[PDB]
Amino acid sequence: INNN
Amino acid sequence: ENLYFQSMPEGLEELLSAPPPDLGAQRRHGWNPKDCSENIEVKEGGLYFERRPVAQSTDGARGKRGYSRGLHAWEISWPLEQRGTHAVVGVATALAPLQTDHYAALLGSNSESWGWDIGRGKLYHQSKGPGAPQYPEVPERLLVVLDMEEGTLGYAIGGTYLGPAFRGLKGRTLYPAVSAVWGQCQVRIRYLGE
Repeated sequence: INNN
Repeated sequence: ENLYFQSMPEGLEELLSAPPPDLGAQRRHGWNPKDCSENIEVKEGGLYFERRPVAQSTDGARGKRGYSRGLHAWEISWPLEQRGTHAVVGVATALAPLQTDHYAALLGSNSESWGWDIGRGKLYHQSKGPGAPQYPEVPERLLVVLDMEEGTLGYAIGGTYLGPAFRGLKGRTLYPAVSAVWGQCQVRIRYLGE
């Protein structure tokens, strides 16, 4: 999540 | 509206109407490449930073200049799609930690930092989240207003000051700061004076  | 306006720091209208500080001034008061998370890269000599994609980390940065007196305001520009789960804007002393091993509202999670969660609208100071009070949707740009003569931190959106968010800041040296969790987020800082 969170583009990680 | 009358309540918020009557709370404005002295000199704010003239600071905001003045010809804005040039790029050199914006870079001198911008993000510090020598004072940020190891997962953050400061770009354009301080105008913005980019957080690298790193899983299960919250990462912050401080501005190069710490303020102990006078009025200081800066615009933060943070794309709506790059905020993720915890996007916090505010200030920190030089002692606040700028990295943690999980997604959190790192800025404001201790006694060395003060933050506004721009996603949830909550204020953090010595807070892990439960009980954090609400403070006045945050668009891409917001103004951060640090009044070190009265010792307050407040914000403005769309040209309207929303009142003091935190008080009792006199006697400290405070730096612009944010904590971020989003891979590849680009957070800009535009110092406006004094």
